[PDB]
Amino acid sequence: SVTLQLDDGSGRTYQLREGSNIIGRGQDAQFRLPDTGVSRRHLEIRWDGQVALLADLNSTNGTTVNNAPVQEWQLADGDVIRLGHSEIIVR
Amino acid sequence: QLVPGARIANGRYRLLIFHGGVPPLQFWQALDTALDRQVALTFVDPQGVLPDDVLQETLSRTLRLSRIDKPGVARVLDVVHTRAGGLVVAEWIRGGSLQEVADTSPSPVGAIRAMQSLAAAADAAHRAGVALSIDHPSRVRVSIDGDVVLAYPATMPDANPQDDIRGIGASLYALLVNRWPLPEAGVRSGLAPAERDTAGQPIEPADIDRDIPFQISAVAARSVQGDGGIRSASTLLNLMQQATAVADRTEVLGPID
Ligand SMILES: [Mn+2]
Repeated sequence: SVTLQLDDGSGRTYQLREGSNIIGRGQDAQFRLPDTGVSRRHLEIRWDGQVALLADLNSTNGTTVNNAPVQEWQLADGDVIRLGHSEIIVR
Repeated sequence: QLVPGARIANGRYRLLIFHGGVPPLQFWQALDTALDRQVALTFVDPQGVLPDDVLQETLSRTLRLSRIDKPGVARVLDVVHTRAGGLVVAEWIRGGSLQEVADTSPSPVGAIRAMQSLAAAADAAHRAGVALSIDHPSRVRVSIDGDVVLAYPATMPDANPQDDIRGIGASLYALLVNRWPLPEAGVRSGLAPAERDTAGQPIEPADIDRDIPFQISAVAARSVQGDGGIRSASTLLNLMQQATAVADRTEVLGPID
């Protein structure tokens, strides 16, 4: 089990569901961020009960994990995801 | 007795094209002969069937509106009494009628971005203590710079904020699916009446075209229904803004330029 924590003092979190979890600003994102720099469909995290695999969906501004730019990236507990001016912690 | 080619207000205006309206009002496109450009004309009660005090109140409230400076309402250039009851002269808005634009099937996001001008004008107007009277499709034009605009100002005594909210909501429904969802009064607009559900209500735009994002459909649907939660033009404006931001293009970030 894997939870993403939005680090904006809002305290919003989202637990990954098996399969595709879209993260973005758009209306059919599983976890939606009202950050103008975040793409409508910004990244996808595939989850199979063991491995959370992050993928940048060709976003306008990119995605970094732990301050390094990524395309595809297997997440770990404690990783910090940056998109737009937002930050998601993996816990 | 008002017909194209007619001269109005001592030869100041010549009527060109009739754009409808719900009686007793008539919306006209005319030529300003003295200034050699077009204006919008709203005739209040050309036939004189209203009590004088209703005519009076219409023109008074309409001047109230003229003291607002927002893109979503045309400039009122003049308010006069003529051989045809009251007359409201407004600047002409380059573009097309709400009807003409709806028929082009614009993009949902485009449509709701365009509507903010009207919603924000209603908000301002309501705060100044006056209604816009969005009571008919033909009241509204879309300018070539993309604002939905009250082209034919004329606010009668019975107009109110709540009906503006429905009107503005209906204008959006129109852009979304090319139908008018409120009951049609007076001169037909060219918008076919909306399809309706078993329950009576107009069918939600996302249920007619599932490419319409549900937040955008929602603004139209809730605005238009009677017992629907949306109670101020301010609220309406805000929902539109949010709907728009959810679907807008992404802001670009880069290093300092
Ligand atoms: Mn001349």
